[PDB]
Formats: sequence, structure tokens, C-alpha cells
Amino acid sequence: NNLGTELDYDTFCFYYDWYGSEAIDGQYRHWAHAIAPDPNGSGQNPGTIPGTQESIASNFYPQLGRYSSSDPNILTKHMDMFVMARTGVLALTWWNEQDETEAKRIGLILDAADKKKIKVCFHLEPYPSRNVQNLRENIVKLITRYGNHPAFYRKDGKPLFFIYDSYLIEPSEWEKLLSPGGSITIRNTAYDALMIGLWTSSPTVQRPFILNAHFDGFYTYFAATGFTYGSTPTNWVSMQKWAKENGKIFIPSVGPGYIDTRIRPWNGSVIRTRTDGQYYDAMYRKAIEAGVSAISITSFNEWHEGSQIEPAVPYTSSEFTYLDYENREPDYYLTRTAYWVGKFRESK
Ligand SMILES: OC[C@H]1O[C@H](O[C@H]2[C@@H](O)[C@H](O)[C@@H](CO)O[C@@H]2O)[C@@H](O)[C@@H](O)[C@@H]1O
Ligand SMILES: OC[C@H]1O[C@H](O[C@@H]2C=CO[C@H](CO)[C@H]2O)[C@@H](O)[C@@H](O)[C@@H]1O
Repeated sequence: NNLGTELDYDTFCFYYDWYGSEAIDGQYRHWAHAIAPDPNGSGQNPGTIPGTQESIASNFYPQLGRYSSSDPNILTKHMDMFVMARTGVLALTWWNEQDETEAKRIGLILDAADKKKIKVCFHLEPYPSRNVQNLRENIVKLITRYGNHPAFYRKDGKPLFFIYDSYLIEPSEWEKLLSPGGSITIRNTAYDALMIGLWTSSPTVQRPFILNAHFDGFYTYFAATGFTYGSTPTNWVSMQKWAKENGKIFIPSVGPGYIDTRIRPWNGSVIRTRTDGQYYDAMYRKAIEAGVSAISITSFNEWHEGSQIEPAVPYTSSEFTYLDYENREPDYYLTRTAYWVGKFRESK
């Protein structure tokens, strides 16, 4: 078929499975969230957002309400939203919780994804004492456990992982895992993978980091333009040229906006207004114009940071007046994602 409705498997949408309900999880996990103290005096008592119907840890309000990430009926709905958005890859946050509830949820997500031909890759988070040895062990575990699942993502035969805050690990350690000669290499093994590191700051720092660490590519994550060098879209043409010259895969991250002031009240300078979709349009256009081979979307459902494309509805409670999609309908960001996926494919 040539309908212009099919999923794109070079489009990765960052997905968060950390939401809970009292009924399913025993707590409204993540809808309740600590308020961060301002990093710039002592004796702050910032408190917590309680995750009641009236007061959740987002400046927006989900169409699906305070949902559980373990609810198979929510997962079905999410996969139908990925189909509407044409986003073929779900990039799943992974915190190495080592608990049965995590294992269950990952299986449910893979199963629901496969029904709609969506693929799943892992976004490896900065879990406690993360290092290249336990990363290797965990890559082995994930490939062993999930590699034969029909929804497990591969690109030209290789799994792909995004590595958040990869700068927390020195290139000399990364080399041991990712150089073909590394002491604990995954290259040429059953556990080889495309490893996509986080490009943060200026080229003088990031170019040698990426080369010396032997990453296969890099992404930028942040939905807020200008937050880092890497999340400044006017740099993307030059970042892509460097990537192509050095055999690296650049996967710029685009998002519809940013606001996290319910959980970080002091972080207002990072707010990026959605402007009825114009912000998203501008950022997505820049990624496509850079001539990249793959794009990542921040985010499907990072509700705390206001980067979500998941449908949101107007809501005013006694405790908070939420933002909403304004003149646009709740599913606008899903259908606008599909529009941009089409433009990306036309360019590929
Ligand atoms: O603006 C807040 C910011 O917090 C988090 O990012 C932190 C860290 O993980 C990043 O590597 C650096 C990059 O300079 O910034 C912070 O210290 C994320 O939650 C991010 O989405 C958010 O914007
Ligand atoms: O937004 C609150 C959230 O912040 C941290 O998680 C990061 C936020 C966004 O994306 C990256 C990459 O997926 C996450 O690592 C962390 O402090 C969470 O506990 C917190 O809920």
C-alpha cells in the first residue's frame, strides 16, 4: 500500500511507563510527585503534589485521566495513539527497578505494541551506580528476555538503545564496551546494538566524546529549544554534517513545548510556549531540513515536563487551572505528528 498512513520505523517517541493508580498499583504513582527545591538556599520545604484528581504533577491534564501504565486497556489506547501519530517506535524509559511490577509492565507494553505493529526500544536511564559493566549485563538481559519478542526493535539486524546522560560515564569506560577491541565489547557478539548517546554541549567537547566513546550515534532529548547546544535547532545542519563525515547516526529530538513548573516552580526560564502547534512545527521542520535519517520525539507522555503529544483536555479544579491545547483539539499533536512524519518520509 501507498496510502501515506503507515507507521514510520525511523521515528522514535519517548514513552514513560511510570504512572500508577491506587487500584492497579496501590498508589497514584508519578501523578503524585515531590516538588523539587530551587538549586539556587537552605531550609526549603517545597512539599509534594498529591496526585489527587484535582492536583496532579503536570501543568496539563491527560484526556485519559490518572491512568496506570500497567492497565492493558490504557496500553491499547496508547498504541492506537501511536498509530494515529505514525510513530513506529516506542522508546521506553528503563530505570532498572529489578521488580516484578516492572517486568510485568514491559511485557504488557511489548504485547500491546505488537498488535498494532509498533516496535519497542529501550531508553537506558541513569540508574544507581550505572557503569559499563552493569550496562553490558543489562543489555544482555534485555536482549535475552525480549529479543525474540516480535515487537522488539531492530535496525539492519541490530537492537538500538538510547543512553540518557551518557556524559556521566567517561569515554575511556565507554570504549571498553563499544570499541571493537574493548575489554568487554559487545561488537561482533550476539549482544551488539546501536548505541545512541546524548549530545549536550558544544562540538569542542561532544565531538571527541562521541568518537572516543565509540557511540554509533547521538540524540539531543530536550524539548526546550536552546536548553543545550544540542537542543538548539540552528545547530542541527552542522551536527548532521559531522555525523555523516564520521559514520554516526544523528537522531535529533523534537517536541511540542516545555513547562515543568508544577514540579520545578523555579524553572520558568525553560518554558517554551506551544502557540497552537507553531512551536512543534518549527522544531520538526528544522529536524527534517537538517537531512537526518531518524527523528526522536520528546515526548509521548512526559507529563511532568509538558512535552507530551498525548491528548490533554481542559480542566479547572479547585486546586489548579491546567493548561490545555487551546484552540486545538485534544488529539491535535497526534495528528500533527502524522503530518510531519509524512513530510519526513517525503524527504528520506
Ligand atoms: O530543565 C530541567 C531539566 O532537568 C533534567 O535535565 C538535567 C540533566 O539530566 C541534563 O543532562 C542537563 C543538561 O544540561 O540538565 C539538567 O541538569 C531533565 O529532566 C530535562 O528534561 C529538564 O529540562
Ligand atoms: O520530569 C521529572 C522526572 O525527571 C527525571 O527524569 C528525566 C526526565 C525527562 O527525561 C529523562 C530521559 O527520559 C528522564 O531521565 C527524574 O528525576 C524522574 O525521577 C522525574 O520524575
